[PDB]
This record gives sequence, C-alpha cells and structure tokens, in this order.
Amino acid sequence: QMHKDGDVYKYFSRNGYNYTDQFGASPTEGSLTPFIHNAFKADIQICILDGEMMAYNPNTQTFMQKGTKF
DNA sequence: AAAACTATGCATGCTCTACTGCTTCTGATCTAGTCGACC
Repeated sequence: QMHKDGDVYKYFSRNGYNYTDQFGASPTEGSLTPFIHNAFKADIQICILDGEMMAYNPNTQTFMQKGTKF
C-alpha cells in the first residue's frame, strides 16, 4: 500500500512493515518511484493506493510469477 | 762486548653484526548455516 503527499511517498506491507527504503521515498531514489512519479494526473497530490508488487520481464513483456524466486 | 729500552708480529678473549631455520600471528579465501519477510 502506497501513501503519497506531494513529493513524499511511503510504502507499507501486509503486516505493516515499512518498505520505503526499497521502493523510494522521493523521485530522486528508489526502484519504482522515479518512474511512477509522473504517471499521476495534475490535480492529484494526496493519494492512498492498495495493490500488488510484481516482477516484470520486458524482453518477453510478461509478469514473472514470484513462486519463490527472483 | 754486555745490558736495557723499544718495535712489530702473533696468540687470545670478548663483543658486535649478517644469514638460515623453526614457531606463531595475521590476512585472505571458501564453505556452511541463520534470520527477515513475503508468499
């Protein structure tokens, strides 16, 4: 689950553990935020979202199911 | 011609400085195992 306020991002797991270190707390750093920051529309500054985090292979353009690996 | 003084060489001990071999300490590497958290 992702919390967004302006340029500030925060991520939480199923049981409540912080994961912002991995996914980035600002567009300058991270593994997802620098690329998803510009996806949001002009009028949206505060947001809470819930979803799944997955691994994507661009070569085959396919989701790699995280059975137990990668 | 005989006796006293001195020079030089050599033996002797002790002290000091390189080289080889044994023992111990450190670093580097690999292998095995543990823990967080997800599902």
